[PDB]
Amino acid sequence: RRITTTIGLRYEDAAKVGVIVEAVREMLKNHPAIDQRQTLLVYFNQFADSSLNIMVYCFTKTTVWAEWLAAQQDVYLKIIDIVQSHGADFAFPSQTLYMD
Amino acid sequence: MSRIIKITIIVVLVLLYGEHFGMSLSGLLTFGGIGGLAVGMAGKDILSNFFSGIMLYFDRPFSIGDWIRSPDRNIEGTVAEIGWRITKITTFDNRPLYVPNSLFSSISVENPGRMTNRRITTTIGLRYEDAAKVGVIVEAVREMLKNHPAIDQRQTLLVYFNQFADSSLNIMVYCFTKTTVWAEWLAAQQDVYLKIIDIVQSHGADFAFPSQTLYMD
Repeated sequence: RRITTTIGLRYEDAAKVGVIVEAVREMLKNHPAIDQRQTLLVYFNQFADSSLNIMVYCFTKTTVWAEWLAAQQDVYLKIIDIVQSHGADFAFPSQTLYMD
Repeated sequence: MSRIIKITIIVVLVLLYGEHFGMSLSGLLTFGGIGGLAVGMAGKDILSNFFSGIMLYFDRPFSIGDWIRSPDRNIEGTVAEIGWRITKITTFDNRPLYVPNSLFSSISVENPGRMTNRRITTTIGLRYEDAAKVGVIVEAVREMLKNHPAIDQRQTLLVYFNQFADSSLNIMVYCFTKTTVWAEWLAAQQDVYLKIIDIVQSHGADFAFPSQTLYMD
């Protein structure tokens, strides 16, 4: 079963992307539920409208629905902790407003 | 199934030997013609799949292990098996997909597994107030792309300001890498993007968010 997601950081977090990517990759290489013989990619690869996007792309050992969902939830929570511990944050849709 | 074969063989034998104890040639011709017309129109797709399987056996654009694609249908994945009726392809979420062979006789097939380079394309959107810097920024970016060891200098390399967007001035970036490996290409792209961010921010410009002008009552 495949786990794919996108981490959208703020444009003001551009100085942390590198280390954050490394951290996430390291976590995915130590998680017991992740199949280490399959594709495992964590890279900054997109300039979005409001965020810098980091792709996460991995596989789980199990094929059961509930176990895969639980592993995905655990990975997502760990990703949130990693992002917030480095001083970055997730980006909302953003706009620049010019007033009369 | 045995009964079906029984009835089919009885019909075929009656049609073939229907003269020694048989009857009207017009009637037998009409009966057999109706039956054969129905059978031929009904069995067209299976026979088409097998004919395309023979064609693939003799002239095949791909091989086992090739990543293939199509702009007409969804057949993306890596070829795992080529059969006489269907082709088995492993998708990128590790699922088997069974493509009927006749599709390969009517759609365009792309073979990314035989690519020579990986392409890096992106757009740098600067603020409209940065219009006085675009020029130098473009030059800077181009210079970096001509000194990066991961970039193929014998391929297309374009960096130009080419679009008035709604909220930004757009600069196209279009180049190729030497490697065709997935992870190495992604790492090179990440390095190039970080260098682009540094170049843009060191010249006093910035990336543009979607912008609006608001008039209040």
